[PDB]
Amino acid sequence: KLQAQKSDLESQLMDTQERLQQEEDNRNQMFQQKKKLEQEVGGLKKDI
Amino acid sequence: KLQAQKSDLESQLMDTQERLQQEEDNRNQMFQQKKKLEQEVGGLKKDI
Repeated sequence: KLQAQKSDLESQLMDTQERLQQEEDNRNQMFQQKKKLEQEVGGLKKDI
Repeated sequence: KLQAQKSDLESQLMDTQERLQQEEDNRNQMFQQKKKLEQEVGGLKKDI
């Protein structure tokens, strides 16, 4: 049973590390969408 | 050798858990960074 409490781990660890590989897009989808922003509003404040 | 190897897996039960909460809460200020600036995107482009 001590290995039974071991074996049910790495099941959800594959879920959470994929979930950890899930959030890196929302990490990265912001970073492009801010580099599309502060580069254009810095261009836009230059236009004003 | 079980419990020394086991405790490293429960560290990843905590590390992959909290680093998931590291991102989406960092996403919250990231999503706050967008819509409160995108309102200022329209108003300055309204001025042009």
